[PDB]
Amino acid sequence: NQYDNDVTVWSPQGRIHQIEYAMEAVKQGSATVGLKSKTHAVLVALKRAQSELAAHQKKILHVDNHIGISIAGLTADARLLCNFMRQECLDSRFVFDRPLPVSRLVSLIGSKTQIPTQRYGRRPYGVGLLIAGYDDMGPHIFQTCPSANYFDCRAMSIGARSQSARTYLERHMSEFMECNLNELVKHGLRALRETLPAEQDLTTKNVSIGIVGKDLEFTIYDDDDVSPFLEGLEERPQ
Amino acid sequence: ERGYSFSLTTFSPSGKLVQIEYALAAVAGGAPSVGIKAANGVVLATEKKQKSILYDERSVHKVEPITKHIGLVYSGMGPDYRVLVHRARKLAQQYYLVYQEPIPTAQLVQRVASVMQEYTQSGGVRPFGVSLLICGWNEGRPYLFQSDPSGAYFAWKATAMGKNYVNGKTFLEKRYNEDLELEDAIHTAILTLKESFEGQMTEDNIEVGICNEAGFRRLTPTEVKDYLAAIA
Amino acid sequence: RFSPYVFNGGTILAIAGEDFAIVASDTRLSEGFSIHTRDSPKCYKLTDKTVIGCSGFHGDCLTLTKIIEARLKMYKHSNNKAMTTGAIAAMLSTILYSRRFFPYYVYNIIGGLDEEGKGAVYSFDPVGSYQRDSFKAGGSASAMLQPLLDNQVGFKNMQNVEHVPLSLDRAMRLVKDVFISAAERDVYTGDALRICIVTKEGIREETVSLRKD
Amino acid sequence: SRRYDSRTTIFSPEGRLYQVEYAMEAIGHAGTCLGILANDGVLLAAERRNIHKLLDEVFFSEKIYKLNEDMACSVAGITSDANVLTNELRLIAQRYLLQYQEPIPCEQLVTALCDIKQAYTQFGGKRPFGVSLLYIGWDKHYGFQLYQSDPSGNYGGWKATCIGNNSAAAVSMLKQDYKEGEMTLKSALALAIKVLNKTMDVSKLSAEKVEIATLTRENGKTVIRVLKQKEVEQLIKKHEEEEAKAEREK
Amino acid sequence: YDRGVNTFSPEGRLFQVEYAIEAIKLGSTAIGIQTSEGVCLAVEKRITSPLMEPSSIEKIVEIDAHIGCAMSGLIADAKTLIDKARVETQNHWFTYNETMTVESVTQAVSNLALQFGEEDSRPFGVALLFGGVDEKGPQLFHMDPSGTFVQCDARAIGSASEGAQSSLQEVYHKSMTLKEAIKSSLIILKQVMEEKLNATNIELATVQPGQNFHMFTKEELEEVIKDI
Amino acid sequence: TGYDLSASTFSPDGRVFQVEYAMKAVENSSTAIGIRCKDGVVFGVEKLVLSKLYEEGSNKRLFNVDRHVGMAVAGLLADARSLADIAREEASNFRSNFGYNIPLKHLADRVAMYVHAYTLYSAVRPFGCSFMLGSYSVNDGAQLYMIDPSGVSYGYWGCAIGKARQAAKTEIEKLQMKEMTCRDIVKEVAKIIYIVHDEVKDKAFELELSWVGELTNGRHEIVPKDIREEAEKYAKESLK
Amino acid sequence: QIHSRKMNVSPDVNYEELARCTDDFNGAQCKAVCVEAGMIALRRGATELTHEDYMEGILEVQAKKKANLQYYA
Amino acid sequence: SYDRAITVFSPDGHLFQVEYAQEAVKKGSTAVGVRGRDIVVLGVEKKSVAKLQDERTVRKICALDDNVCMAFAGLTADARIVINRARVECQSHRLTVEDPVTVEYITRYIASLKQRYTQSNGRRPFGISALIVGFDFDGTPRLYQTDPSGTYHAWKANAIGRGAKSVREFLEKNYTDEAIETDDLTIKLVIKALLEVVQSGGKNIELAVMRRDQSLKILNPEEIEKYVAEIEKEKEENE
Repeated sequence: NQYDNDVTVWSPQGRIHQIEYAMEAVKQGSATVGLKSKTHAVLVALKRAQSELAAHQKKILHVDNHIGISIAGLTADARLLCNFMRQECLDSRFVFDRPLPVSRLVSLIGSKTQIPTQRYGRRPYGVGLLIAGYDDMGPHIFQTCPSANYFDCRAMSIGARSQSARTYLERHMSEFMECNLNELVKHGLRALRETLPAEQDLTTKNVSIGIVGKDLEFTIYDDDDVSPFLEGLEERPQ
Repeated sequence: ERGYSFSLTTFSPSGKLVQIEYALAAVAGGAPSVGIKAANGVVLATEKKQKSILYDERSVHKVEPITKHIGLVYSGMGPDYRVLVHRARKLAQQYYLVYQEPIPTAQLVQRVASVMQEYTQSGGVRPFGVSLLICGWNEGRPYLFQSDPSGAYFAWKATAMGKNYVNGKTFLEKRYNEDLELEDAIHTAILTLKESFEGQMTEDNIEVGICNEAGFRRLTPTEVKDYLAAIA
Repeated sequence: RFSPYVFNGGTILAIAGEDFAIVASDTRLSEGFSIHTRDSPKCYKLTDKTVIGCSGFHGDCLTLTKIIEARLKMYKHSNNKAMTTGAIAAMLSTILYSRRFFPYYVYNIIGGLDEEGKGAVYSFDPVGSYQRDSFKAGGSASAMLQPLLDNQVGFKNMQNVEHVPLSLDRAMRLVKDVFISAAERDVYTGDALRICIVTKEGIREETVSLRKD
Repeated sequence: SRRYDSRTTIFSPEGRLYQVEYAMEAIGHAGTCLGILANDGVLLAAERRNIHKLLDEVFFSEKIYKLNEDMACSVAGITSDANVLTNELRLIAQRYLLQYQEPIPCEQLVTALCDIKQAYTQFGGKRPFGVSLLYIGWDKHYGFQLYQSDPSGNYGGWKATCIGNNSAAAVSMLKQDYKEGEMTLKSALALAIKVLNKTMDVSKLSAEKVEIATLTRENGKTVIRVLKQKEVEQLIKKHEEEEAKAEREK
Repeated sequence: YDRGVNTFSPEGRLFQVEYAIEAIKLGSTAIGIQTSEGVCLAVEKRITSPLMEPSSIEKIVEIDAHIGCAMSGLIADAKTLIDKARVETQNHWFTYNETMTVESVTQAVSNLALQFGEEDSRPFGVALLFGGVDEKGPQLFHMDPSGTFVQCDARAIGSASEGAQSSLQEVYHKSMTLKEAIKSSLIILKQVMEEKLNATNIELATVQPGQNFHMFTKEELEEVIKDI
Repeated sequence: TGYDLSASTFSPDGRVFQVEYAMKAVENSSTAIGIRCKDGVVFGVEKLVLSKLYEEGSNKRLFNVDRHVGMAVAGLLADARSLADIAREEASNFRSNFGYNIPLKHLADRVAMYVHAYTLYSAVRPFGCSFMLGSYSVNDGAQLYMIDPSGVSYGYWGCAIGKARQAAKTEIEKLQMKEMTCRDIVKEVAKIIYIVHDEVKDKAFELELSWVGELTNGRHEIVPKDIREEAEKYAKESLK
Repeated sequence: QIHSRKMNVSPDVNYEELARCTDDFNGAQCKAVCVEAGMIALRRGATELTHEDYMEGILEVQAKKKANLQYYA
Repeated sequence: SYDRAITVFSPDGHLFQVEYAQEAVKKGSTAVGVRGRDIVVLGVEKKSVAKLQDERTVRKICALDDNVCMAFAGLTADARIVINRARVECQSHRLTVEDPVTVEYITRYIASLKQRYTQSNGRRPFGISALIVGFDFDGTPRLYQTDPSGTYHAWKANAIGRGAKSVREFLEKNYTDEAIETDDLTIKLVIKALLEVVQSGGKNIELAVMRRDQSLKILNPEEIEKYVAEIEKEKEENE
């Protein structure tokens, strides 16, 4: 494994393994799910804790009046790209006196994370961004990767065991486009109730939801304005 | 350029500069040369073989002036030789700017040796594979200065460098003396160059420059062809 | 030669009440002996409880407003809460001193509520001092307005005149009267008077015209 | 770009520094000096490493470098690194004179050079200076002095010095023939002649292979005497007659 | 076999940060407990020699007049961060006339918990417990070398943190008082330390909305210990 | 061993193994071809659906560098975006300094020198991209270039980049260039891309077609692909 | 699907999920997945399989080396 | 410059060069120091001199101020650098605040320099360990030691250099309060501790004291000879 030391080294199979290792670092976060309607974009994550007494590590953080990001992985690189995110938002908010469209912001994110992935002696940013926003042409649900190969989707899910989430999202992607906020959000947390083993779920203690609306500013909720959202559910099957 | 700056030059376990020993070996694998100081002038002479019969003898020059009275040859690799020649050029003109006087040869050898020594300390770079033979007629007494890849320098009455420098040096110890003229210096120099070269030595296989107190002079293939009558 | 400054003028008033902070300002933006417009409100709504007014050189007013809004958003995205009034005052003093050796030609008045729910007006100078006063009038018509507020609000220089707390609609007729009376003699007082009222329930605005001279 | 890196600074896991000792074992070869301070003067001794018959000796100098008016230094090690050091040292002492207009005292000169050497021992991976070197000199505060530079940056004043590996037995000889301040300038020269006669294995000490320079105290001159060869010859003849007188005891 | 120091793992994590989380474990223990009356905190000094003068070892240092701290393991890497954290809190009170809350302090610290690199060196080797009383009541905060900062209600660190967390979750609940939590901490201390518990081993630091500043001089510790 | 590590080292037989490994990095990407006609250049990129994985409109490899030049990248994607940003910046400098539209030769040479300059050293890796560049001008005609990971940049009539590389140019060479307007070449490239790269490992795929020439009056934009829908009505007639 | 033939699979197991989460495996590692899923079901003693058994078999075949990585997200 | 990190953590939680550069301290000369209540005393053992040369340049005890005193172990060159920087820092403190420089400040400076020196890009850690003895305002004798880690750490008596375990074991069974009653006895206590250390011929016993209202006095090695003589007399009086 003498080719698996640095970012600079191409493999004899062409797969630079520092990126694969950063991908595996993304795979060890918490589960999270983001999905959009035609008018509302909702991203839902799952919190975890180090012990019983400690509080839960928060995931959904604010960026701007219409942009909010999810996260998975490391937190130092998370806050680094977070600070860059608020800075690049308020720069154009200063200069052009308009809100940024999301696509050019995520292009700037990819161009930011390219340089530590090509030179020597820098790490790829272990980061798990799921970005929800509003330009003039409606909601966008993007995801990133440490390879800076940003995607636009209609529903993604990254983190630990997030593949069953994708299976749930496939059999309801036809139903997603039409509905209003309430059943949309509860479809997102039904993705979350299948990203978990069948005997501990979301008892107002681990979930957070961030909605952006055409008249609604991006807003985070945690357990208590989520207790209205958690009723209106049934049990898991036998 | 990248932030490394680390010297690849490390002492041995014994205490030896392996890259300088190897650079001395790379000097020893080069073309032979000889240079002789003989009371009125200094003679330098090299051994310049074309590989084929195709090559031209008017393009590349071994004997090279540094000022109007200072000659300089080598025994090593031309690609490093031209670089440090150009450095010595630029360096001599700063002295002539400062003092408005032609630089003495000892001061050249001081500064060039300082450059070469300072460059073998410097990081991520190999030493030069070049040994010089610098000469000139400064303040009456002419001089002759050999340097080496290790940064050191000496002062010779007659010496050689290249292939069979040991054999040429044993010829020099027997042949040379204290007092000769420029012609006898050319005679013993072409003799010791004829010690190690191939049988056909013409106006182009050698390339000879002299020094007078009236200034440096680089001889032509005309007088070189004039000289190898009753050769060596 | 090229002169880097110009006097656009304007008149900003503030009155700190028991539970309200009224900030009003004319909307004429002029230059020399001309009129550029008759609608340009000097007031700016920073938070739900803070309104700032900026008169003087107009470009520095716009720049300063945008920088203050940016740093407000920075404080919000760092500390999960909006700034107070005195925090904005300290930050603005640091900003106004941070271009000391090429100064802003800007008078500044911040009105708003404190955290106890009381009125607080923080005045300023172009170079960066500030103080917590009950009422200030900044801009060209400052000298036409300060002694009258000393007479009515401050109750100064009178005898056997008791101290009544300043109510709301009394302050409103005060603001309307002082802008009419100052617009009679001033050349920079606008037409549109933009009155901003900060209560414990939000921000109210009100537009009252004047003589169109 | 890091697998090529030579790591000439990190400690060794035996417990000492690694490259430092090998610079010391690079000191140990090609060199042999000493001096004898024992009043009215101080001297230096030196061995010709290039004693070949085809040199010029036209420099009016050798191993000695008169670095100021009142200080010289003997070299041992790789020569041209020491030229880098002598240039920098001479320039240091001259900038001091520029700064104060009073000549430079010998210990802050030594500590300046020691800080330069330790500056390349401490940080980077740069190759250390493989040069130890001596110091003779004069001041206003102590008189004649002797100092011993080391590639670590450590120094130390002596009264009878030593660099080269051939001269450890010379330090044994300097102790066995130790004097308490007796340099009439003929006793110290005969002792130095005796030391270099015994320690170098060159039979009978040809005077072309040696070098002796002295430094005496004059009121307005502070002369440095890089002495010529004839007095060395008659000094050798004096010492060989005294060895013949000394072996009449058998 | 020396790789680049900014290499992730085949499994995913990193290397050097993981080795920092290992390097915490050799350090001395510490126990802090959030209570609504105020935040209490305790530590062990690990006195080695009698020649070692005991009152000079710092474990609880002072960040603000109302923000406390405790360090672990390596002392001096912690000293740099303590100095800088103080500087940044002073910058906040200066440019804002108000108190930098403890979460904002720890965000300012874990912004450069990992800026370790070759340009623009190693990761730091200290675990920190942060307390104090901001406007959000009492707060108890815990960071790590990896910058993964979280709130903890009563976190125990370092070498004896396994049984400390376990026996702490045995005794802890939400409506504790101050002095009960103090003796509840030092019981755990003299179950996890090695030497006899006396006047010179441990030191407390309690900050309250009523007892306004963290103040803890000697020999009330004597009165607390003889209450066991 | 030892000689596959750095991008600075040579081999005992004289080649750089980093550049070779980067060349066959682009070998796994999807097949993207291009071809010019006598008054324009037509691009086309095979994009693959797995099941859902996105929305009809993410990460489109048909970039658009200048007003008359766009990319048709294939390979590692983020590196292709960075190279496209550099190309936009270079056309910006040229437009800002000399005041007219960039000739495609100069653009290709500047980009080739940047890619070659990233191959020279050990601090950086070589690029993992291979992309296409098309243009049109009234005084220059149609020009189609192609830049490998090494930095060798020269011109073609047709090319192909991806998994299927020969088998995509087997029938490029059966077209001709003088007699075609580009409106035939649109459905020609369309029917061949639907022909090549069978359904075997990937199930659903999706087509993009970029399009520049005289018919766009010198502009470069994506086709109204939904308009005239010219692939599929012949592509389903291309299975027999 | 081939190697699950002789084992009694409970027919609520989507192989598409398994194949889309088994990244960069060979056929032998897939056989290892299926057999170790059978034995993980045999740990709890249940007779026929379950999808979670396949998930944990994939987690066993991946061969993590942790060392207790828990502190993320 | 040199963009590299020399000192990496271990796989088991160490800094190799901080813990390992203590070995260079462990293989240096021994030096003890105690504080009495009014007179402070310290000194080094094992000069291991050539007995026939100069000795004014090998002095291992120097001062930074008229108030503070030095000692060290390990290799001497890093001590020379650290002492030069410490002199500059204490005098620059005198530039500002008009007090005499407190000892706690200069120890924090030395330890802070040492830690930011170990932290930085490719700088080899200082393999020394200093002793900083001084008596600041209101006459309070205090003494701190350093470490290659950079932990200023106040003691009551010293244990560094070669065989420091033996010396601290003697100070352990010699912690008598009676020993710091008579200044002369404290001097004799240092002499007896260093006598329970190396040859102690009365040649390599270099000791210097400060009576906290004066400067440092280096003692002439005839007084130390009479100190050793009366120590041997008391040792004979023990039988």
